[PDB]
Amino acid sequence: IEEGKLVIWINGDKGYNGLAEVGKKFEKDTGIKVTVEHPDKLEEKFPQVAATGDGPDIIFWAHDRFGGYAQSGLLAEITPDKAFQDKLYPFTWDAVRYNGKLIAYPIAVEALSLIYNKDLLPNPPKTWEEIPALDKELKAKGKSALMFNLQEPYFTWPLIAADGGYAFKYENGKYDIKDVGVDNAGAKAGLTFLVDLIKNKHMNADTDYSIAEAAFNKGETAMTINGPWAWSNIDTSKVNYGVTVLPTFKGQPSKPFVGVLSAGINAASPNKELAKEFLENYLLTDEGLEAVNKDKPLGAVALKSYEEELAKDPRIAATMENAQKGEIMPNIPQMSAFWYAVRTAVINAASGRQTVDEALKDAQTGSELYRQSLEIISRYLREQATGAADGATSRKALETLRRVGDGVQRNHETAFQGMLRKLDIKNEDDVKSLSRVMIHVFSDGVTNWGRIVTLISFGAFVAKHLKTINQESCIEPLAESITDVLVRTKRDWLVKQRGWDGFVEFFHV
Amino acid sequence: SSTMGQAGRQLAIIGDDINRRY
Ligand SMILES: OC[C@H]1O[C@H](O[C@H]2[C@H](O)[C@@H](O)[C@@H](O)O[C@@H]2CO)[C@H](O)[C@@H](O)[C@@H]1O
Repeated sequence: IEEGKLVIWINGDKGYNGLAEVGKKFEKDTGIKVTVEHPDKLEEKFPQVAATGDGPDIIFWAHDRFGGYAQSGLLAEITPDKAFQDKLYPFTWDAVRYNGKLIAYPIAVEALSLIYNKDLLPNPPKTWEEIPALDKELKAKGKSALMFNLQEPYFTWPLIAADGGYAFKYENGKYDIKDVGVDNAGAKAGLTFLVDLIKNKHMNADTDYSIAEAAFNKGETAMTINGPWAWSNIDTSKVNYGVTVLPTFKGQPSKPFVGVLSAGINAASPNKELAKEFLENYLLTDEGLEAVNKDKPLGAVALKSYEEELAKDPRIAATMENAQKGEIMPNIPQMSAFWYAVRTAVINAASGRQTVDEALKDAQTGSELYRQSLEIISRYLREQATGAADGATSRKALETLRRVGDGVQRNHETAFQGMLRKLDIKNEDDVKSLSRVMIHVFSDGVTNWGRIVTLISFGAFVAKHLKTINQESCIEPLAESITDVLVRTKRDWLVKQRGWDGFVEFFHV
Repeated sequence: SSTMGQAGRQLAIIGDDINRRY
């Protein structure tokens, strides 16, 4: 990380051009250049690169991912003084506290709303249950009722939570990580309603963020579900739109998760004082937030003075009405594996690969298996690649891999060499495409520990090669891709065989 | 593509060799 400049990461749906303008005023006053980037999957890239001491000086994401970053030592503790803290709403500071310390600056409070086309639908439905009949009527007109992103569980969560779904249960001042709430009748009733919309062709299982946005902004669908960042593109489209309360389900409000967009400082940054100056005295001002909000609306900002200025906006009032019906996301380190598992479940149910009951029933053990597997496989691949070593079951599993997995690479080196060579892994897309090789390992229908350890061993073999060709940052996404194949498609087998304890036992001697 | 399938099937064959060993 280069001293004397700031590199900032923020998601590509936010006002990153507005943020760069704030950076240009910082540069004017200080001479320090501010580079704003919006990499793909930044919420996964950050912990990967920051763990090796690289990455941006400042990272923007909703607060839910920041507890895991903090737990892994990737965030600097921030040091705003009491007078600065008093300028932002207390509940926003609460979202960025982890183990008693403030680990990010809160920026703005986000929640999804119902966005509707007033020309197609001046009187939008109050209930989810009305949407099938409405869609049938609109189809007879060449339109559709509703399109929204079905690929990210954030957007279906309001419906899943409406009748009883929850992430982790909060009691006695803390979340019980052993009590996930998607395997219950309310969560299942909500996901069933969604899958039934798909089955009855009122929605398409493939609809993603870009497709839904294009449909609404071209006037083809009467409704979408999105957050404040989307309003700018709808402004550009000239669609006559309103922002309102989400439909009810079984008479109960939809419960969107509330996210606090937050900015953390990389623990490895040599620029922490510059980062603090930028965030406290340039971004978190009326003029700073205005520049970002003018690019893509932020929602209800954390800064009291500017929140009061904007609060008259009916779209923001609707955002906060939806937010009051939902819950603040947890920020515990399990959230990343939780989202992994719920994303798989919704996509499997929506596509019919699983029933709704099976999909949600799998989620809790899927998240635990993913978190544990990801840690083991990523540690092994990275230590193999670097030559240096950097919880009992995971320790024994890594000791097993150092013997058995190194052993596979010894005994089968000639095949492994010509395997990775014919594949000709030159860039980041080539590495992503290795997930197809991984699926082929199991394509004949057979699963066993030899195949599983061999795939991991080949992953380590490839990871060593990646470092030699200056693609060392691709090791963690390789590890994640192996983990995904195993957990997404072999969960049942891993459970039957007692997971990583069974792995250690199988390869003992 | 054919190459990725051939590589995946070779890993499976090696994996069965390893499975038999242990
Ligand atoms: O879908 C799971 C996803 O949900 C949230 O991400 C939101 C984000 O908070 C919003 O600011 C906006 O960017 O859309 C995202 C959904 O695509 C969680 O914050 C994130 O951790 C989680 O993976």
